[PDB]
Amino acid sequence: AVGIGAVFLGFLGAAGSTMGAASMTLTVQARNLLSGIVQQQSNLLQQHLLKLTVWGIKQLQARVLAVERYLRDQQLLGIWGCSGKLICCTNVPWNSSWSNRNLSEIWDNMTWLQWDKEISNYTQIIYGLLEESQNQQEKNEQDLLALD
Amino acid sequence: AVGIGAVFLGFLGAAGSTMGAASMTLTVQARNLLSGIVQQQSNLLQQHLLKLTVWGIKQLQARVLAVERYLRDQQLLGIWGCSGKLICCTNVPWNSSWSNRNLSEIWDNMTWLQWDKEISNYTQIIYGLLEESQNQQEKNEQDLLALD
Amino acid sequence: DQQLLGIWGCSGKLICCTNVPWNSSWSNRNLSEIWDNMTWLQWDKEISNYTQIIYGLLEESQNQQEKNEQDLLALD
Amino acid sequence: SVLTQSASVSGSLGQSVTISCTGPNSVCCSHKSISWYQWPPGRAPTLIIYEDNERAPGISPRFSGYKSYWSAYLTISDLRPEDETTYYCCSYTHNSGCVFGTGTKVSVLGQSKANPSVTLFPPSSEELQANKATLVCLISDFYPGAVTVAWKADSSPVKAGVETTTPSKQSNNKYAASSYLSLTPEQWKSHRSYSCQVTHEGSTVEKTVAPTE
Amino acid sequence: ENLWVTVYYGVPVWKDAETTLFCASDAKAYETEKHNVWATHACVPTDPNPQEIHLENVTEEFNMWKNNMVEQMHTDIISLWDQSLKPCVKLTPLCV
Amino acid sequence: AILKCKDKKFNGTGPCPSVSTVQCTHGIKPVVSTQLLLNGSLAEEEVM
Amino acid sequence: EGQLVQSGAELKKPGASVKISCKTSGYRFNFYHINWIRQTAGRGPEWMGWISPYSGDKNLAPAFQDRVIMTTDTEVPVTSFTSTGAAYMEIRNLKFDDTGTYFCAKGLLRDGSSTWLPYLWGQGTLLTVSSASTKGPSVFPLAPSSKSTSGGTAALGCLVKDYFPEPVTVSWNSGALTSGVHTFPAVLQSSGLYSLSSVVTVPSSSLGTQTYICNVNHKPSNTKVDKRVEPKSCDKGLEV
Amino acid sequence: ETFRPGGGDMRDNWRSELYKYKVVKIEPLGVAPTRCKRRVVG
Ligand SMILES: *[C@@H]1O[C@H](CO)[C@@H](O[C@@H]2O[C@H](CO)[C@@H](O[C@@H]3O[C@H](CO[C@H]4O[C@H](CO[C@H]5O[C@H](CO)[C@@H](O)[C@H](O)[C@@H]5O)[C@@H](O)[C@H](O)[C@@H]4O)[C@@H](O)[C@H](O[C@H]4O[C@H](CO)[C@@H](O)[C@H](O)[C@@H]4O[C@H]4O[C@H](CO)[C@@H](O)[C@H](O)[C@@H]4O[C@H]4O[C@H](CO)[C@@H](O)[C@H](O)[C@@H]4O)[C@@H]3O)[C@H](O)[C@H]2NC(C)=O)[C@H](O)[C@H]1NC(C)=O
Ligand SMILES: *[C@@H]1O[C@H](CO)[C@@H](O[C@@H]2O[C@H](CO)[C@@H](O[C@@H]3O[C@H](CO[C@H]4O[C@H](CO[C@H]5O[C@H](CO)[C@@H](O)[C@H](O)[C@@H]5O)[C@@H](O)[C@H](O[C@H]5O[C@H](CO)[C@@H](O)[C@H](O)[C@@H]5O)[C@@H]4O)[C@@H](O)[C@H](O[C@H]4O[C@H](CO)[C@@H](O)[C@H](O)[C@@H]4O)[C@@H]3O)[C@H](O)[C@H]2NC(C)=O)[C@H](O)[C@H]1NC(C)=O
Ligand SMILES: *[C@@H]1O[C@H](CO)[C@@H](O[C@@H]2O[C@H](CO)[C@@H](O[C@@H]3O[C@H](CO)[C@@H](O)[C@H](O)[C@@H]3O)[C@H](O)[C@H]2NC(C)=O)[C@H](O)[C@H]1NC(C)=O
Ligand SMILES: *[C@@H]1O[C@H](CO)[C@@H](O[C@@H]2O[C@H](CO)[C@@H](O[C@@H]3O[C@H](CO)[C@@H](O)[C@H](O)[C@@H]3O)[C@H](O)[C@H]2NC(C)=O)[C@H](O)[C@H]1NC(C)=O
Ligand SMILES: *[C@@H]1O[C@H](CO)[C@@H](O[C@@H]2O[C@H](CO)[C@@H](O[C@@H]3O[C@H](CO)[C@@H](O)[C@H](O)[C@@H]3O)[C@H](O)[C@H]2NC(C)=O)[C@H](O)[C@H]1NC(C)=O
Ligand SMILES: *[C@@H]1O[C@H](CO)[C@@H](O[C@@H]2O[C@H](CO)[C@@H](O)[C@H](O)[C@H]2NC(C)=O)[C@H](O)[C@H]1NC(C)=O
Ligand SMILES: *[C@@H]1O[C@H](CO)[C@@H](O)[C@H](O)[C@H]1NC(C)=O
Repeated sequence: AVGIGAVFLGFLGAAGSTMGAASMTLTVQARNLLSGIVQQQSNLLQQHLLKLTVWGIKQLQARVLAVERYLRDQQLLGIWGCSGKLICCTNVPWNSSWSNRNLSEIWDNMTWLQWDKEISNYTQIIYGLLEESQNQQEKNEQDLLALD
Repeated sequence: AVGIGAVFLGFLGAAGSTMGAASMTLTVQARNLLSGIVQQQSNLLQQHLLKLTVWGIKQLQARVLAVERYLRDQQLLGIWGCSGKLICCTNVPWNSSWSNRNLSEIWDNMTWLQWDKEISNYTQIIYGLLEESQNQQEKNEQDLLALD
Repeated sequence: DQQLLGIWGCSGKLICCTNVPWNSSWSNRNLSEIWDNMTWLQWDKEISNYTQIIYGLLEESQNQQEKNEQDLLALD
Repeated sequence: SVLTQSASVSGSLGQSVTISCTGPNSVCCSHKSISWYQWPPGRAPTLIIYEDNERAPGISPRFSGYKSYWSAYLTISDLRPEDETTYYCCSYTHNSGCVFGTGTKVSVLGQSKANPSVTLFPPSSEELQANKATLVCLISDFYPGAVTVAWKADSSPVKAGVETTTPSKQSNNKYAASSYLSLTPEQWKSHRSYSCQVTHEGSTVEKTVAPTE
Repeated sequence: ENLWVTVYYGVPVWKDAETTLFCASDAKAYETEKHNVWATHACVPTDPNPQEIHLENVTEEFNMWKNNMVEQMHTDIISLWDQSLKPCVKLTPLCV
Repeated sequence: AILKCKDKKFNGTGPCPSVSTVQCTHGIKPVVSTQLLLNGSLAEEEVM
Repeated sequence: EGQLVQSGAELKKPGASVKISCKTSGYRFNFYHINWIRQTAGRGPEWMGWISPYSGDKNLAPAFQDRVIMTTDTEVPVTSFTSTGAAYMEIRNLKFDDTGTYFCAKGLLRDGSSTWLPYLWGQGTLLTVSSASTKGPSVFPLAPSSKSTSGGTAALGCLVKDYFPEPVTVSWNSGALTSGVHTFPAVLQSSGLYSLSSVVTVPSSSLGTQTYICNVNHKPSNTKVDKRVEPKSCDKGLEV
Repeated sequence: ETFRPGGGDMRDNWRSELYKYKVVKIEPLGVAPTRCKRRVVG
């Protein structure tokens, strides 16, 4: 209806804003990602026998896909050492053949969507060892160094 | 049958005990929360064709609701920085218009159920920024301070 | 499974060190004698019987009463 | 009992003195925790502090619990005379009862005075049908609530038959007590009129009933 | 004298829940005859021991009249009958 | 979780002082009966 | 915010034994212990012992170990957050050193030390023991008197003659007049009973639209007679 | 006053032995106030 301007800004409300602005609004995304219970109730908000109407089970397929792609996403975080923590710093340098531009030149200049588009091709290969050189051989260390 | 008194005390066995007592028995709850495999087996513990008896799929609806409400609960912990850790300390002060009473006056005096009842109304509003003022702007800090 | 890790303080971290000693009535052999000598399957087979009982308190003596501590010691 | 308290304590508006009290090694000094009570005589009590320094809710920060190794104290502050009556001390250990005290009453000066109120009731008609009488004439609305009061028929020494009470307090601020005079029938209209003299350190008021009327 | 508000996982706490429940019964092989009315072969077997544990000094409401598990427990019984019947023979050539 | 009540003189509704925790019902046999019940549970009490 | 109420406060002869009790209202009774105390004039406030309503763990005072034997009833729940449950405590002292007023009330956290605290107090029954037996109430009026003829206020009252064991409660119009109404404690005649006075102030113009009725009531002599205070005064000041 | 067995509905058959039982939700997470807090990282 008529626009009300009381709350700011909202889920993906920073998609049209640069990465620096949205980098601060990471949580108005993280809660809306998984929650398939706030919006769908275990029991409803008598002629029918059982509820295998296809409103029933293809709602049912949706709820798990809601979680599993989250659940495998957050496992990637469990691979890289960031489980309960939304941002994550990183040890292996960036050799910039994936992008030649600066630090200001992205957070102030572009947006998140406008950054994936360009390295969408280099995406899989990086995730190869943001754990291996970062975590696979981060903790044989404190294995071999808490050894004493 | 006749009561046997060998094990102590059990799942929610500290619900009738004060918060301090139950605060130590947080794990006899955390394992019984999700485990829908210990009690339900992937294959059973030949005339039938397939098992779409409604024992089959409304058992099936139950298992995911078992996880997703856990999974969204533990995401709230992932929002507040406590993923693998059951208790969690906290930075933003408590202004006590939500409850005027003391520290001893709850853990020794009341129980957990007997504490939610009174602030059940103030529940949603607090969860607004036990992350924002606690974690949303806890790590732009070490973003801006591991900057060097 | 990963909740068990959330019970023992290892959520995002694949290996995990541990505080309560191993009294070795579960296996009498050495440290080299397993990582260099046997394989993982070849280690579960022998303590598959002692499996449940250990998981009783790799949290209690390790984490259930690891953080009433920093409850009672971040108390100040 | 073994514990010993200060017999009396004093101050006024903006006060900060409290009852204190101690005893021997066996009682109330170190290992124990020790927790005391506002006790109006003839009324239930209300409880300031439950364990040394930190106090039960409802009662507010004017009252501070503190003490060292041989006694116990609880310096009240910013005091209005709603505080005026007894606090007794109390030592206990996880397996034992408490031990309560040997008599305290707060009393503070610097307050505005209050005019006493006296009222004589003659000995009514349905009374010497018994035949026994007693004149009573009771005082309220006065503090310091400590006063002496006399008897007299015909301004000439009478010397048999008067009681008068301990004062007991239930008003918001002020105080009362009671007094009266026992009988032998005629001796009285042997007189001409009466007296219930109320004497304060500030002023002396006297009422007189002419019982011919 | 400063107070923080800190969280805990696994507090003994509960709410009047509306949700769908399931059946568990120790399985009878019973290879002589087959096909029970309700249990059939789909109900899961009860665990060797179901654990019963006393909640001490706990007092909690109970109203068996707007209780829902009955409206469920007959919602079932009507239902699967109408699927224990459907595979069986249809008797309309008999209204002769 | 389900939960059971455990005082014998409990009547139809009210809070139960004696409570113990179950997750799965005791063995209920669905007897199809009208106006009477039988082969059911039996309280150690005087039928209130 | 829970109320606790004992019952009566009356007479007894040295030999026998009477028991007094004290029941919760508005909160749970069981997981909070029991206690009773005295504050006799001779020995001041004094504590005796507890037990637990749940299992029963007593710890009495050496002064009153060998005389006093007591039991308490069971739960009566009100709802998940409030209950009731009885608790009955018998005496046996045969000494008037104990003549005073008897409370019994409780209130605490319960998992720390300080593990008994009396907090939310009962009526305080008043244990009068006597060798003299019960003497019952009679009652006659107090003529109105002038309080301030400038302000137009008067004071009229009621009888409260000598009677044996106090207390003795007296309401007027049976409840609906509590503003300004004032009564005071009794005295002690040298032969051994009480007396006080009863007076309340009202506006002098209130004589023909309101009824004033004091009501005398001592329970152990089970007598209670109600009166009509005659509003016609004899005070010249009030007569103006 | 008179009266008579009715059996108007059957689920009274279910109230027969489903009256001990009552299902209930798990709300397993509670916030509560204590004095602990880990290092303010600033
Ligand atoms: C209150 O509580 C009371 C206490 O329990 C309840 O009392 C119960 O009442 C029910 C009836 O409502 C009884 O069920 C029936 O009991 C019959 C009597 O049992 C006697 O025999 C027992 C030993 O034999 C049984 O057990 C063996 C295994 O050990 C089994 O092989 C054998 O077949 C038989 O079942 C003995 O121990 C007892 O003490 C008794 O003396 C029993 O015969 C009934 O079995 C029938 O009926 C049922 C119901 O349909 C079928 O499911 C069975 O398969 C069986 O039917 C088959 O055999 C018939 C024999 O003639 C054939 O006519 C049928 O067509 C069928 O045969 C076909 O299928 C076979 C298998 O595929 C093939 O081999 C054939 O060739 C055919 O194709 C049944 O069990 C309870 O027993 C009784 N309780 C007790 C403890 O006894 C009371 O009911 C309760 N109240 C209420 C309201 O519920
Ligand atoms: C259901 O309801 C019940 C009650 O309604 C509830 O039980 C309460 O639980 C709390 C929590 O634990 C208890 O609080 C503790 O109580 C300890 C018991 O006090 C000791 O001392 C008693 C008195 O002894 C005196 O009297 C004897 C003569 O009788 C004399 O000779 C002695 O010298 C002494 O002066 C004694 O009776 C009592 O014995 C009972 O308890 C022991 C266990 O300790 C048991 O073995 C016995 O068989 C008997 O049942 C006991 O020995 C008290 O010590 C304790 O204080 C310690 O711990 C705190 C921390 O809590 C420390 O800070 C402190 O420094 C002490 O080290 C604490 O006060 C409470 O007493 C229970 N009973 C009540 C309230 O009546 C159940 O829990 C409820 N159900 C659930 C699920 O909670
Ligand atoms: C992301 O990575 C992919 C893979 O390297 C890049 O795709 C490639 O882009 C080049 C254009 O520079 C394409 O080359 C062209 O080939 C034709 C002959 O087929 C030639 O005539 C043209 O002159 C040109 O060289 C190449 O085909 C293409 N390959 C694939 C698999 O897509 C893409 O450019 C990268 N995107 C960004 C934004 O970096
Ligand atoms: C939890 O928070 C809610 C919301 O503030 C509280 O509910 C409110 O409680 C008050 C009672 O103090 C209700 O006010 C009443 O309104 C009527 C008129 O409708 C008035 O006549 C009464 O005198 C009284 O003022 C109010 O309606 C109610 N509002 C809602 C939405 O429930 C509740 O009290 C809080 N609970 C606790 C335990 O703190
Ligand atoms: C894992 O733990 C189980 C449980 O302790 C071990 O099983 C036990 O193994 C012994 C063999 O040393 C069996 O004892 C035998 O009993 C018969 C009589 O029944 C006796 O005649 C034999 O001489 C022998 O003593 C015992 O029955 C068996 N118990 C169970 C429940 O399996 C098992 O050996 C352990 N495995 C490893 C690799 O440590
Ligand atoms: C019928 O009722 C009896 C109890 O009255 C149930 O239990 C039986 O009790 C008798 C003695 O009272 C024993 O001799 C039997 O062995 C018991 N039987 C069983 C199976 O436990 C009996 O179960 C009831 N019959 C049913 C439920 O079919
Ligand atoms: C105890 O309760 C009162 C009630 O407001 C509170 O003021 C006091 O500070 C509490 N004690 C502590 C240590 O906070």
